[PDB]
Amino acid sequence: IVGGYTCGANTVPYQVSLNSGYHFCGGSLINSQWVVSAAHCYKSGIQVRLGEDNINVVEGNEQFISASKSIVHPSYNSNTLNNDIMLIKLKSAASLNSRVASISLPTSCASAGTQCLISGWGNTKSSGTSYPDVLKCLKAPILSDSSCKSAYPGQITSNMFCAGYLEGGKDSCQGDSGGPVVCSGKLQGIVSWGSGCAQKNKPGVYTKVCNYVSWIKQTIASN
Ligand SMILES: Cc1cc(Br)c([O-])c(-c2nc3cc(C(N)=[NH2+])ccc3[nH]2)c1
Ligand SMILES: [Ca+2]
Repeated sequence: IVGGYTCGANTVPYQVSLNSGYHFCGGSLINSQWVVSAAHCYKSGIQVRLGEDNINVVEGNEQFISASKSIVHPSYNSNTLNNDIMLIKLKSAASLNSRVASISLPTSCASAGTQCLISGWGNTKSSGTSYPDVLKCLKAPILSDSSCKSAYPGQITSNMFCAGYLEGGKDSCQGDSGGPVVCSGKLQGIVSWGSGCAQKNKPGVYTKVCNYVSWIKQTIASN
């Protein structure tokens, strides 16, 4: 997260860190046994770390559970990143409480101007890699579709939305992929891509979760 602030330990209880011997992506806990992340974060050998704040120190509240299966959306296209969503079932249910809790899925899509909270342990530099030890937060508004399409002509599908600042300086970045974009207490986006990080006129692009709610519910139901 570039231009963000330290969230404060366990202030984002649904945030998860996907770990394969190092933190590589974020994710959101939607129920005690399932996490939603981005399909481009897929890999085998994933350990889900819940209740985390400092990813390099065990401080208490952490729960490490291995993933039982990861279901990448069947229509995920790695060249366009259309349908960039993935579900991970945990080997055992997490214990929920106030430090580890699920986030609700939306009932409607959000409109441009809605302010959201994006969080993650991704890069905090737009020029260079500086990964933090504690969770960073950023408040960003969803942008209108014309500003999003004028920024990435021909690369935005109806399953994506832009959120951020066209003046640059504040944005999500590598390491934040798979993480949550929460607006009014609902998970509305998943950190997906962008050109560079916090660059002028190049906002972050997020998976539009309201378009996948029936899919998420049907898939969790049949698995
Ligand atoms: C080289 C590389 C590899 C991976 Br894997 C990424 O997810 C990314 C990446 N760039 C990103 C840029 C943004 C942004 N909001 N500007 C968000 C996620 C990103 N993820 C970059
Ligand atoms: Ca820790």
